Amino acid sequence: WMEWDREINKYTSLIHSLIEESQNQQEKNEQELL
Amino acid sequence: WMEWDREINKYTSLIHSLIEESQNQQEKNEQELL
Amino acid sequence: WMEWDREINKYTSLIHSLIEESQNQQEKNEQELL
Amino acid sequence: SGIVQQQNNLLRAIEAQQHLLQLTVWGIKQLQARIL
Amino acid sequence: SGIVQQQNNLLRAIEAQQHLLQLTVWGIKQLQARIL
Amino acid sequence: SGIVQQQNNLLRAIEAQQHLLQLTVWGIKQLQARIL
Repeated sequence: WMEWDREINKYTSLIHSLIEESQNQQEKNEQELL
Repeated sequence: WMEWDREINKYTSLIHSLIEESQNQQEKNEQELL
Repeated sequence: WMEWDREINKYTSLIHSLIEESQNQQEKNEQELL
Repeated sequence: SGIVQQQNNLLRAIEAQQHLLQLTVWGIKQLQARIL
Repeated sequence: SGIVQQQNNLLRAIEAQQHLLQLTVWGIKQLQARIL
Repeated sequence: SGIVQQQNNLLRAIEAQQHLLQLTVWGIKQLQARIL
């Protein structure tokens, strides 16, 4: 369970960052359509 | 747990809807390519 | 729970395959950008 | 074409992941019924 | 335009799935706390 | 270029989510064995 906890936190933080980066790229791609 | 139940329901419906919209867009994109 | 196990196994295998397919396609697409 | 194909792949992955999620929800509910 | 719209769709789906995941994690933690 | 990059982003998100899912599966299995 202690390792589980560690891993949960790690991947949760990674996903948050990936989502953030994807959001930024999405708005850049939408801008570029113009 | 009561709020948990509520949120599960809410997000499950949302995902179903997004999946549906995505499937529709996928077919439109495929037709446009043809 | 036996059916649960069966389903978990089924979808896990499927996702693995889809992920691999997607990785291959990603490589191909990057290559084509050149 | 490659891009569109990749979109299909990703959508399929998301769908499979949704099935898995639904399975985990079932399990959690079962455990909660016995545990609480 | 269609491809970009489809990226938005997929991203939104991943985000919704993330909410679901966080909810399953909460539930598992509640149950773990009681059993151990 | 932007589109392909976004695809990589999305795929990476899906992979990370899959890791999290496998973790929830592990947790449910542990709880289930402890009670049943």
